[PDB]
Amino acid sequence: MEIPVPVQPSWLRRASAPLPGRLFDQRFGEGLLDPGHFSVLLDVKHFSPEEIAVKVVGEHVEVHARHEERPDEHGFVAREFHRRYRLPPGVDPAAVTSALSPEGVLSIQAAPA
Amino acid sequence: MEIPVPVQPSWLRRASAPLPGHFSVLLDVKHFSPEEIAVKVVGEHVEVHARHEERPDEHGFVAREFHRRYRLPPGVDPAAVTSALSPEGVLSIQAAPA
Amino acid sequence: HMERASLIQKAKLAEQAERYEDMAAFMKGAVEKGEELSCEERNLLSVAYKNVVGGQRAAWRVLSSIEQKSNEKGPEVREYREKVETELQGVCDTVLGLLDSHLIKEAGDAESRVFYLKMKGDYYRYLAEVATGDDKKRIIDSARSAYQEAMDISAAAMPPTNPIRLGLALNFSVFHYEIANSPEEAISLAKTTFDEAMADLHTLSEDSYKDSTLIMQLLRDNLTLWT
Amino acid sequence: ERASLIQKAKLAEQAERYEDMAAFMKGAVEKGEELSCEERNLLSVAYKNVVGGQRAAWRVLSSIEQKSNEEGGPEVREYREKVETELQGVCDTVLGLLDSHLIKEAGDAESRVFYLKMKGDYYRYLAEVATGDDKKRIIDSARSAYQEAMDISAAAMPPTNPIRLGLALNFSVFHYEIANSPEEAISLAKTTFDEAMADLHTLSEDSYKDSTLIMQLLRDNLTLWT
Ligand code: NI
Repeated sequence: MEIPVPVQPSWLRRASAPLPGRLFDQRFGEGLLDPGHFSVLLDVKHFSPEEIAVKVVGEHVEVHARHEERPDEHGFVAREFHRRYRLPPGVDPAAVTSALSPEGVLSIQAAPA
Repeated sequence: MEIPVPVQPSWLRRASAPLPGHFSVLLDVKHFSPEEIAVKVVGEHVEVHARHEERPDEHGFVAREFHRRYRLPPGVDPAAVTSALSPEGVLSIQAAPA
Repeated sequence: HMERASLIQKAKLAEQAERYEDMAAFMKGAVEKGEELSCEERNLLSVAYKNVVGGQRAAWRVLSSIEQKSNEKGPEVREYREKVETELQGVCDTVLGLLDSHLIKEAGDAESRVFYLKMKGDYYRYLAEVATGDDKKRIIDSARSAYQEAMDISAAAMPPTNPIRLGLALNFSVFHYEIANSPEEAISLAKTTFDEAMADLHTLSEDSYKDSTLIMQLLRDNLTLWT
Repeated sequence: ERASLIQKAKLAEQAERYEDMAAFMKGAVEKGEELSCEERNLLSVAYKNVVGGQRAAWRVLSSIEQKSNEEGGPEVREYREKVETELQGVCDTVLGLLDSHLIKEAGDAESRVFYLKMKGDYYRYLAEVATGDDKKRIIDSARSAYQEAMDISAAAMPPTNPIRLGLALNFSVFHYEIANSPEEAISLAKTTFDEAMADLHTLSEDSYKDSTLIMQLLRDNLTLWT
């Protein structure tokens, strides 16, 4: 039993021409420079929304991010990560939503049930 | 007693009313142990392949993998390429001038 | 009456759009209709002008700092600092003009009287931040008088936990420290205001409580910084 | 006089007084000398901040106006019309400076593309708030400025050049949002992005940061549009 969680970009509008950590993967932060709910924050800076997959597999919320070989500051680089979080008992798997901020923060939330 | 000196912290500001050739690279490989990192010289490039199987962490379970590639300048001998991992988790790949 | 209602709606729209110069202009016009302002309207007027003057004050400090550093000089910094300073002075004079010709009255509520007198002290204090000679002395005296009249009313008519009273005591203590160069009076005023506040918090309602508990933290932060 | 106006614009930038910065830059341009790369950027920063503030404000008011045509005033319309008027005046000022002083047949493709993109941008800002036959004229003028700039940039600049990337990004925004051609917008954004990854290694630390930022914007817009 597993349901797919859609990655919706938080930001709406559209970006036009602008005024002109390290090479690691993830965790959480307090800011940018328990009841029957679920709430996690992930740093997915190296991945676009189409390169991130969020699912609810049984008692867990799975995050699968992968990007194929791409150029960077020093050479070429391909990255992949798999994160897993437990889903508390009083949380409906259908209530699990996911959004990606323009800063590259993935938030997976589930309203109290 | 005579004259006190103020313990003014960096935390605050005067609050007012509120509004009503060679090769040398450094890599952060903090999530990987030496046995989980593989450095190779493949032709004109220096390849770094780091992979760790599913492990527990601060929030849940996590498996990671990365592949980095760097160009090897012409006057650099591939046999002169050395790699070391510091206890701080920094991977340094170097090659003495040749 | 219809014109006034429209100007207040436009000021609320300008606030949503974050066009504080427009908001200030609408609020000035609304005040000029001659009706007394409601608590919500007082707050609209205050928000409008504090955002305008706040932007100008923040700008002047940057320029004044460059000007002070570039002396260990180029005429451009002085000329431009003088220009802004002039824009800031005009906004303060506008607020002070509105307060003296329309808002400051001997009737009615102590709340509205303290509110306007604090506002008078504030805008004279902003003028004092950029003033220089004998003019500075006159401005310092005018701010002191407005604040003191407001303090006198608030101590007699408002509880020590009242947020208008707390906000006023905070600003007057900022005035003593920063403008009047009386750090001892500033610390004493801030301590007294804060102390009289904790003892009375239980007498407050959820609405008033949040206002006082915030402002007491500001008094405490300033005391940490000044002592 | 010109040197003083540029110094004052730099002071206004530090003080974040973009209306002042724009006024100093307008005066500096009116002296008649060609702008240096630094000066072009001062002019662009000044007016983009002024117009950007006005555009952000208009959307809030226009959104309230569109929503308040549910549950039940006229003040929103009257005030939206006022701002809109202020925005139109700033765009007309920029467009006037571009046509009477900056847009020239000579010299560098970089400066030519820069000014033609700027012309397309300010016509696009006018199109965001325009309505009838006037809107049609404005859409045509933006399209022409962008196309002339595209032709020059494809022939004279590398695909990783940030002016070229920024131009292609804005023209794709124009196709999607203004000209109602989502297919042309997606196609242009994809092509620009694809031609970019293949050429990134040819860039310097300075140019690389510009292109890598703008490619992320193209990619974000494609995620949003497809
Ligand atoms: Ni390590």
